[PDB]
Amino acid sequence: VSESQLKKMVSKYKYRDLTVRETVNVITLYKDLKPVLDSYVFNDGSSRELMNLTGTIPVPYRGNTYNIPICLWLLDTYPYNPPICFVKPTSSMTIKTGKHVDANGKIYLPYLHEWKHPQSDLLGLIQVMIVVFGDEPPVFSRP
Repeated sequence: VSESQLKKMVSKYKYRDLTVRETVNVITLYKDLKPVLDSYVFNDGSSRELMNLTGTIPVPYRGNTYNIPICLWLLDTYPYNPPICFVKPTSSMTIKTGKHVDANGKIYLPYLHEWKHPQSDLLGLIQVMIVVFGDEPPVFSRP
């Protein structure tokens, strides 16, 4: 959470200061997102220790605010490749599938599709997600 501890976590990232700068900003703006270092399993079959920003973001829907649980995986080429993003329901939630969310909870957005540094960043991504999810919540928890 301190810049210095963040900089150690991302010690094998290609663009470290760029990764850390945006990370510090996301976690200051979104106090319920936290940087964790965890193994990400690719389709190629192999694993990688990568930094994940994980926790919840606040989403207004029909006049109330919901804490929607997400995961934002940063590739070691961050910021030049978009993060890989998931909704993360708890055992007492369901994923609600749609245009922007598949049954594994993976997120699909023009913002991700059009990602280009430096015009695209995590702050702008999160805001897009808030607009999309406030219009169509990707997790359900009640009838």
